[PDB]
Amino acid sequence: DEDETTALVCDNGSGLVKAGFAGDDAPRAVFPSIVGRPSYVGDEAQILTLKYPIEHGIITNWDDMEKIWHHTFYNELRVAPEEHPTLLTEAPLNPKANREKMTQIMFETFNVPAMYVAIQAVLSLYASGRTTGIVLDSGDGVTHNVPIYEGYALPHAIMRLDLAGRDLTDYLMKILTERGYSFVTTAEREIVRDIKEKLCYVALDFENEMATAASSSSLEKSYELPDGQVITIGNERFRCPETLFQPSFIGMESAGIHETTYNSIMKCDIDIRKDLYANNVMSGGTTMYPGIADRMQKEITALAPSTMKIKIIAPPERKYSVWIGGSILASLSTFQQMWITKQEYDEAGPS
Amino acid sequence: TKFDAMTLHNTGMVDDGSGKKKIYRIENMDLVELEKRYYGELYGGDSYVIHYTYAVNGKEEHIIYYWLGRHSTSDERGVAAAKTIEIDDSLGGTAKQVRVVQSKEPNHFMAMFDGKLIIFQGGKAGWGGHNSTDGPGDTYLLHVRGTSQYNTKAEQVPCRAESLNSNDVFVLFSKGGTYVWAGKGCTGDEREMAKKIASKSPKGYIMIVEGQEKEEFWDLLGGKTEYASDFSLKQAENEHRPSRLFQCSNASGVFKAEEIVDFVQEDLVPEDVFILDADHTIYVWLGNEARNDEKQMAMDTAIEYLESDPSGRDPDTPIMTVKQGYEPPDFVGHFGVWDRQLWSHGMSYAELKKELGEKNMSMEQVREMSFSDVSKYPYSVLVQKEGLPDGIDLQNKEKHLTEEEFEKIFGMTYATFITKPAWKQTQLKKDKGLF
Ligand SMILES: Nc1ncnc2c1ncn2[C@@H]1O[C@H](COP(=O)(O)OP(=O)(O)O)[C@@H](O)[C@H]1O
Ligand SMILES: [Ca+2]
Ligand SMILES: [Ca+2]
Ligand SMILES: [Ca+2]
Ligand SMILES: [Ca+2]
Ligand SMILES: [Ca+2]
Repeated sequence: DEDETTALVCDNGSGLVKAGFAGDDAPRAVFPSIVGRPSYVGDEAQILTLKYPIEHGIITNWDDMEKIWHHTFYNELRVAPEEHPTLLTEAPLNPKANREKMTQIMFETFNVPAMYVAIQAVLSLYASGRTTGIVLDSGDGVTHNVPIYEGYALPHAIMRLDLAGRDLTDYLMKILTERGYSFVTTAEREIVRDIKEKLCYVALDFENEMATAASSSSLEKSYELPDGQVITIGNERFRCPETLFQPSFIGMESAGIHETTYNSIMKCDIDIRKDLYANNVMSGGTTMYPGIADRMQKEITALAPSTMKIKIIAPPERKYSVWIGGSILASLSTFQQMWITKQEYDEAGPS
Repeated sequence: TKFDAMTLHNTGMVDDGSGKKKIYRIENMDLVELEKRYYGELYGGDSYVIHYTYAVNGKEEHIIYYWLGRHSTSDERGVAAAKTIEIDDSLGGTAKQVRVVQSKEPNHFMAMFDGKLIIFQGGKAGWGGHNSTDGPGDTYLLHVRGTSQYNTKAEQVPCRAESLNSNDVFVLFSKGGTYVWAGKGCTGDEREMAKKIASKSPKGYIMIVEGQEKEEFWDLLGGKTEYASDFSLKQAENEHRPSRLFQCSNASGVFKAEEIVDFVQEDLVPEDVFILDADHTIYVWLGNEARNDEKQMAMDTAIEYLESDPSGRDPDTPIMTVKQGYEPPDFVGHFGVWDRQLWSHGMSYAELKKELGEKNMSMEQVREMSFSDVSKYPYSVLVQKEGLPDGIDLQNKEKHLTEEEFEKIFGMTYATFITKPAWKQTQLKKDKGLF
């Protein structure tokens, strides 16, 4: 059976749950992190009253999250949580008690043999094959810049921005309604994400790329809705991703993902910065826009010295770099030393 | 009449590399200590962790190298990185962690192996299953090359004749016997390690010189075919102009060319454009994922290189363009070992010519306006948006029309079309499907 004990890994994602068995190329089950009421969970949801447990990358509906974990364990993965150890991901700056209630929830309503909690961004550097670097994990609802040196995070520079995937999709709905369309049937929100994920891209020079949009139709592409209608998206293709660099588009006053990375790197030691500049690893589904690596090299090269080599790292499979990291970490046959046994729970509490 | 002071304004092996080394290799999601017997042998499909402990001036400090093979899967790279932390944490944090990737090893790393490193092509299974080509074989070919001293590497190449290069030596292990091919520019240090490697054969070696290649040789390499036989590579760098490579990119916001020294295949980024100077030829390597802004500026800036050449221009010097995956054996020779499994699907240049049609693989060579100066394409050509003939100003596609056919579509001459208002020009163009 599983005397080797088949392990499990779950990425607690703000908008998408990525989970699977350890030792696999990629997660087997990816389902949205939503709980719905008139129970209703997953893409099966979309009159409803939706809620997001991890809306900002930290769990707030603590016991409500149990239902999501249940949906993962029993229906998506088709597994018995009592027989398999588990690897759970945590945000870069999770509450010290956030982990503890996770520890308890696993050991109680599911009777897991063991468990471990790992930082989402430290897992991402492992898939990249590096120990030193600054990661940008641009997810559905939250983004974090986490400098990591020799395997462990530097919390004096961990930074956070709440501009992410879901905000971009909504801004696309707006500018597309400005283009003269009208899709707000709640189910049609996914059609817009399909438009975003396939036809959008990041521009090296927003102004120049916006000018060519009115003097030509080169950047113009076409999308077939399920009603058979062919709509045309033009300057919106680069406007939606440009919000990440100019948060004023949706109304925020924060800095863009280019400035936050500079601020985070500078809050560190001068000597570790070069490696942090030459190992700017990218993670998250919102770092999968065409050209985001080029602009991030451009913007950072400006705010930085003239003699600093900037290298933006973009692993091809970064939409699941966190999961791929845990599958690597859990499958380590030396991870039993860091597993937390059920006996250790009973003796020491969640601690 | 003045010296711009900005002219002036424009790393070491901490020890001899003679300290102790503990090479661990990533096998089955765990570290397996390599036998001392297999030291100096790394498999390009597996990752390795090396523990170098040294005391300089009575001061014991630690360095942990994690060598990541070019074909090592994501699972092995993470295990290599994850355990370098653990061996660092075991030393309490006293270790400096260094990442090494194949073909770009630092000076201290190669010094740990006395500059003699053998990188087989193969490796253990990735993600926990299947093929384990842990045997070089009874028949393989090795490539000995040295950019500078302290880096004399032997890498397994496909046992084919195309893989042969003139600036380097080769060692063929066959069932019949071991032979050592020698090139016109084979440095002594390269030739030596070949003999040292070939001496391991209980049967011995039979040195062969370029030109004096007997027929029993090619029957083991499958047969003869054009290899890296360029004038620059045959000679020694004492006399031929040093092969140089430049990286052209707009990623910094400004189009720039930056030199890459000790250049190898890994230094090529598929997202930017590169130019290689070989005196006899200047190549333009076009990244498949490269920008059209980058491509054109590189094609032009290459011409500004021939002109400002501080020597004999030889103005008919072929400035040829090459595409990722269609590299000729003479472009690869200025680089070290060329891997076809990366962008050419493991097919030699000849095998590529057969399938891709030879003509399609042919290297093209580099060679605001009035209406006449604009190339006139038919209306049906400009009205489409789908892979139209390149070299078209998609902003002003109206100019690529003829003066005659212009008056049938728009009802006016281009002389009057431009004197019309701008909102009318953009409106009339969109009406005629030429925006
Ligand atoms: N190809 C793509 N292009 C642009 N955005 C994408 C692409 N694929 C996914 N996304 C966006 O990435 C988000 C999911 O990222 P993810 O890493 O799952 O977030 P989290 O880990 O915080 O749950 C989604 O909101 C989606 O809109
Ligand atoms: Ca995430
Ligand atoms: Ca391998
Ligand atoms: Ca250390
Ligand atoms: Ca040589
Ligand atoms: Ca580029």
